[PDB]
Amino acid sequence: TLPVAAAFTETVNAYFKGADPSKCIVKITGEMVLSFPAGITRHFANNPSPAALTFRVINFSRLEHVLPNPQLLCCDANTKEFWVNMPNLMTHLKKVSEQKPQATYYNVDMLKYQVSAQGIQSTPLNLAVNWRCEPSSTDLRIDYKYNTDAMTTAVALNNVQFLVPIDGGVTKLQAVLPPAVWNAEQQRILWKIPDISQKSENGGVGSLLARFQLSEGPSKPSPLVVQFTSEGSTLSGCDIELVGAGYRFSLIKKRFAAGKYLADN
Amino acid sequence: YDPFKGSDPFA
Ligand SMILES: [Zn+2]
Ligand SMILES: [Zn+2]
Ligand SMILES: [Zn+2]
Ligand SMILES: [Zn+2]
Repeated sequence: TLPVAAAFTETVNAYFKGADPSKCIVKITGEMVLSFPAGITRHFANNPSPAALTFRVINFSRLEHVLPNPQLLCCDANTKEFWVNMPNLMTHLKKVSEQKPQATYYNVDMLKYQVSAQGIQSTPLNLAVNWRCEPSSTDLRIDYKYNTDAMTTAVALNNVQFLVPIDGGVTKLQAVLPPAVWNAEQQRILWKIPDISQKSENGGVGSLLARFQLSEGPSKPSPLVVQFTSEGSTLSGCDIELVGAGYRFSLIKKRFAAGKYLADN
Repeated sequence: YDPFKGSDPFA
């Protein structure tokens, strides 16, 4: 039989407003990709017509605004079944394998979608930011909480970055914890935490703190921008299954990442 | 954007 791979990739967007959870706007998108090995070139020469490639997406209820690949698809309530169009898949794969003859696999966009999200609960990193703006000074507090409830199974957030612009004419940085980095040319501060999870200190609950001395002042609060990626889980809870013989999954990769992930004062 | 990069799915 032929080996094949799958990938779910979800992007989470959030916007927090000070400490008020009711005001947090959330939007999660996502993409499903099927991948085929180079061998297929020779395999679809020894075969056509090949065995029908049919799959099912599990927990399809959790998805909204679903756009199936128009060249390859779609012409109950929690499960959806798809029969891929084989002639077009083959046409495509032949085109890409002539174009990149020295490629080990070919990725094919199969599904694009939104994920219904219920506010702060659907957010893997809860954030709340507070600014105290003195005429001659500035106090910044960033509270964060790793939230297992947003994700199918509990896994870490990697390469977490907190970036925030400091207006007003910064001069000195005092009382910083944990250590951060000052960009003087861009007048902005950046914290990096490599790993945030339940296995982290305080169970993913923590605070970034900074104090700034102002040459002019006072500062106007600017949006905190956040970055993180995560491997091993979706936000949706969707999986995939093969239906019918001929094909085997060698790997189903699930991952997610912040897109526009912001927090105002 | 490659979801598998750089690891190999068929190994
Ligand atoms: Zn074969
Ligand atoms: Zn059905
Ligand atoms: Zn094509
Ligand atoms: Zn894509």
